[PDB]
Amino acid sequence: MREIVHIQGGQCGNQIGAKFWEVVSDEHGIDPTGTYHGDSDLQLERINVYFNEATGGRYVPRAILMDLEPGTMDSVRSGPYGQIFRPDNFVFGQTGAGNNWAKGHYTEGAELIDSVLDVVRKEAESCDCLQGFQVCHSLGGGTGSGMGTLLISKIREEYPDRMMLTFSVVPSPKVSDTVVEPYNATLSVHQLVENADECMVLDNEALYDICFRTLKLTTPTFGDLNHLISAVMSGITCCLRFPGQLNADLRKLAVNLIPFPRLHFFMVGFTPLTSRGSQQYRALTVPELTQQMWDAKNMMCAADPRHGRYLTASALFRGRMSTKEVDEQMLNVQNKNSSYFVEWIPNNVKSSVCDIPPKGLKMSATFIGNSTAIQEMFKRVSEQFTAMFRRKAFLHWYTGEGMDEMEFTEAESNMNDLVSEYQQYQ
Amino acid sequence: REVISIHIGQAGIQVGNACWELYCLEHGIQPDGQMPDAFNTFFSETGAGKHVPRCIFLDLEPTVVDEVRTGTYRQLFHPEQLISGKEDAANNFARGHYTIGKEIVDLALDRIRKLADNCTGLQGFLVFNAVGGGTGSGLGSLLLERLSVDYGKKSKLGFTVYPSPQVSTAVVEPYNSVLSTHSLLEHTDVAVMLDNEAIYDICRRSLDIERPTYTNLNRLIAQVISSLTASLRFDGALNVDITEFQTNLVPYPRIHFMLSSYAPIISAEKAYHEQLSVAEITNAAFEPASMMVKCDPRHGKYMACCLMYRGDVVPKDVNASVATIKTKRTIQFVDWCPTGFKCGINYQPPTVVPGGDLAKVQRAVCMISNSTAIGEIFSRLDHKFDLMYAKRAFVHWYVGEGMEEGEFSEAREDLAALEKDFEEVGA
Amino acid sequence: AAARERYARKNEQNELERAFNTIDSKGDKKIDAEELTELFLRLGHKPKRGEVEDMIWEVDEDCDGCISLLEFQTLYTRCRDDKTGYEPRGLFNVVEFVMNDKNNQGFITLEEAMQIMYLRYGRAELDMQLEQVFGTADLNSGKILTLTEFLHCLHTNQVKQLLNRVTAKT
Amino acid sequence: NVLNKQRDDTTDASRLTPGELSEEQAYIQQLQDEMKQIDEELVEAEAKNR
Ligand SMILES: Nc1nc2c(ncn2[C@@H]2O[C@H](COP(=O)(O)OP(=O)(O)OP(=O)(O)O)[C@@H](O)[C@H]2O)c(=O)[nH]1
Ligand SMILES: Nc1nc2c(ncn2[C@@H]2O[C@H](COP(=O)(O)OP(=O)(O)O)[C@@H](O)[C@H]2O)c(=O)[nH]1
Repeated sequence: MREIVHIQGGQCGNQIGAKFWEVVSDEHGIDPTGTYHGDSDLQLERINVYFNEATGGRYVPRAILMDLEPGTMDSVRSGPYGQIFRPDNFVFGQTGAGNNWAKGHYTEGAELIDSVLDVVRKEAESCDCLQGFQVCHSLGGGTGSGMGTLLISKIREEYPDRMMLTFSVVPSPKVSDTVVEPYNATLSVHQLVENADECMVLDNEALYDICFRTLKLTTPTFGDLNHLISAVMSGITCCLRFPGQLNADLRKLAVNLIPFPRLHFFMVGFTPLTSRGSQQYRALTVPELTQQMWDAKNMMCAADPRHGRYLTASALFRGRMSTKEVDEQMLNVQNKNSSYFVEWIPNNVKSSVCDIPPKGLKMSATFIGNSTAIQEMFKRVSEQFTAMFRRKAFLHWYTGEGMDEMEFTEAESNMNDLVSEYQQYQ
Repeated sequence: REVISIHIGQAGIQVGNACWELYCLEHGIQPDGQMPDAFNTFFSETGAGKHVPRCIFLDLEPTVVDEVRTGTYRQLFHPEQLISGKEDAANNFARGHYTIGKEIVDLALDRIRKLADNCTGLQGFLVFNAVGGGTGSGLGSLLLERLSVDYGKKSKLGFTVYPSPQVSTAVVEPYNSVLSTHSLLEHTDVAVMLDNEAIYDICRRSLDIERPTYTNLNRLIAQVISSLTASLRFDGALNVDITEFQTNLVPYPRIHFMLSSYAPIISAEKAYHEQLSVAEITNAAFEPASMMVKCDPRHGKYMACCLMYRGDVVPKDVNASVATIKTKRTIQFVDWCPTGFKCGINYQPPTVVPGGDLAKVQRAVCMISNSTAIGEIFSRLDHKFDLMYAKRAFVHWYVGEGMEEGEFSEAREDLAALEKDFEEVGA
Repeated sequence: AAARERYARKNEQNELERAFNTIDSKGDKKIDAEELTELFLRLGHKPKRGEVEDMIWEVDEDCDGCISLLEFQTLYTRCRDDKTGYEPRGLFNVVEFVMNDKNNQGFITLEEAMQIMYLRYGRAELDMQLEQVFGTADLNSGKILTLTEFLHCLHTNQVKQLLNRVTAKT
Repeated sequence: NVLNKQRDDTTDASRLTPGELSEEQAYIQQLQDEMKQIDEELVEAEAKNR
């Protein structure tokens, strides 16, 4: 029916998506060789959203891997569920950006994104009625930020009346891998404010604290973080793949959650998330799900909403549940903590239910809250960017490649008006 | 992706003898050149099962080259690669740059061209030289001049040996270092300093070797290079390339001088009684008791740092460890840079070579940082170079070769100008 | 604003009848696509490959093929009161030009009379349809009126409200 | 002998110097003109559809 193509950029995007296709294929019962082995008819009836039957029970994922280094692509086909992707979908450069956003947006982008667009165009016309596009990338890298950024801009010029998601991890001062993170973040977000339909703000700090306290893991490699992110992404699209009492497509959530067109950066959470010592001691009820859902520490972004107010919030529930519990729980969590919600919008929480849980659990949830606390992140990177730019450090790879001085001044100005308009609407 | 490594001078090709030794012992190749795909960055395959390194040894004196022609690796190196002159520059920068250099560097160039042509995705070059001599200084700078005009956009990793402050073997080396830096400044993209007294102190204290020769020095240098190319050779949880250091570590096109260090340099006995984890090696990479250049970053301020991690290392603790470093106050970063780190983790541990004095360690860290303590060393060189230049000692040899008094004064004021440049960025 | 329009119609009706006969070249009541090219040649403008077919297509809506004087008044009135109709105006312009012509090369200051009748508008709005200035006159022809009117209608048509909307500030 | 060797190298160096490709730059220029023509052609057609 409605179809979503998948686009993974850079190293972070590629590895996030690899675990994503593994988890999804397990939900629909496709083995790593790409054949159907499920039992229920509910699994076979909605695999056209993410796959195409090739020949004789061969279901291939509708995904496009794109980056600038061969190591990532080889690491995809090596691991399991690596043999399911069509090899033509490996659009692929060779030289590399080197964490230089200009090289990802002006130097190397000019020779790859045309090739990327051919594969993307083929995957859009391969399906009938597009629901939207799904892009997983970072904001601190070069080949994920710049390459994915220019791709997003060109795509919105081609298919403008279609939805678009960008799952993006953002950098933070405590988890600081690259040195030019602020230059990449502020310019990348400057493009996201005018191109993306809605963006989902992620960051690595929150992922580390989820695996520290909630999951109580000892050695949380990147496989577990990608495992966490994949559960959230599968949750946002369960409504398209399984029937339920209250369905909510991507368009339904965006039109309902975004009160003003430029304010489309979200904070995400997921429930339930429990450690192996406490997976036995818990119950599975809607209120138990709700408090662990709205918890401050359980946000999958390191921006505490309790420093500000909620504008809108959304809940996507999965499993056999009673809709009265759904509605009364949203009403109670809004009445006790009444100051944390915006005032000139009553009933700031939209909720929906789907009748198919993730495999291995009786009942789960997914939270999408559009709060006003996100301006902290924009200031936290803006001051670092201004601190660097007022002495032109690290600028010659930017100005020597094609940027001028006015682009950084444009970035600050757009940065400053967005944090100012967040401040007004709060 | 490929990178070729060129070696100039007595110290240069001796360093190569340890590097290619380490390489074949890591990729399981016998010294004759046959296995009993990741080797593609350094070795090209004949197609008959023989692997040949991407390297050219060249110098002006045939002594150090011809023991290599008859060691164990007689059959590993292609004969044309091992270039050799007929007579030495003899610790005379001008003699290596104008008299004898002008005949030998053109042969090296039309050789290095077909090494690059055999390559496909050339990442860059990386050069090895000691500035105290005449070959590594003179034709080294001449070779870098002609390399910049040929390629330009390709990285040129200069792993240079600067003369030690107090421990020195030659007497005209202050002249050679100043004139060489004058061109190493505007040609090398990323130039790493490797002193000799610092490596001497590491082998004395850490390796507890009280009688070290040049063999152990070259051994640990190869270890740092191996730790730096593992990200290019092998896959890790978080990798970087050689084009990453060009952007992430040098804020201005003339400030490219990095302090290197490595950890843990530990003997065979401490490892048995001691514990290895990520936090303590993240600490040990920063203390000045493990640096490779006699300077103190405690006197300077950091611009940006880089961290190679090898072995069984997860990414959660490298972040936690670098966080603990920033919250400490013994070392401080420049005001303009809020974030000053570039981290990287790779899966393969460092292999060991039999006969070396490096233990088999479970994990290791290779740190490459940039600071302003490097400004103190350059100033320290200027005092004793200017000390003798005014009275015109030893000038008659260089000017007799065909130079004049002009290039001393103009090279002197250029590096003097660099002193002022370092002081103004630190403020 | 009605008085300007009613008075204008009272006088232009007689001009219109002769304008019609003059456009016809066969001495009949029907205006063929053939005649339109002849008229443009008189104006001194050239049609494109398919312009005439569109011109004949859009105007006629009670029968198919050639046009008739009855269709012509229907067109005239609908287009004249069309203002917020977003309706076609391909063949209205050529006839209004011919009627507003009495010099047999075009008209100069009479654009303002055309403009005021449509709306009082503004001197700046006049600087939109063409570049005429109050003191200076110009030479004009068929070429420079039809093209500018056609382009203006395309320019207004494009603008619509998607994310171009602007709400009062908080 | 050495003068002749040097002279040949200069002649080789002069041959190698990149030279402007007239037969190809004009192609690029003509391609951009047709591209821009189609953009304006496209906007009129979109107007017609509305
Ligand atoms: N670190 C290190 N330095 C060395 C080694 N061998 C020589 N050197 C240094 O090289 C410097 C002199 O240059 P050499 O490489 O020996 O000689 P050269 O550079 O070829 O110059 P010429 O003697 O004129 O040929 C000395 O100051 C030493 O410090 C070595 O094995 N390890
Ligand atoms: N969740 C997750 N994040 C990653 C992974 N690898 C890298 N990152 C993040 O990516 C950022 C660096 O971006 P990078 O991987 O260089 O992006 P790219 O070069 O554009 O592909 C860091 O802040 C990391 O937190 C991974 O396997 N999982």
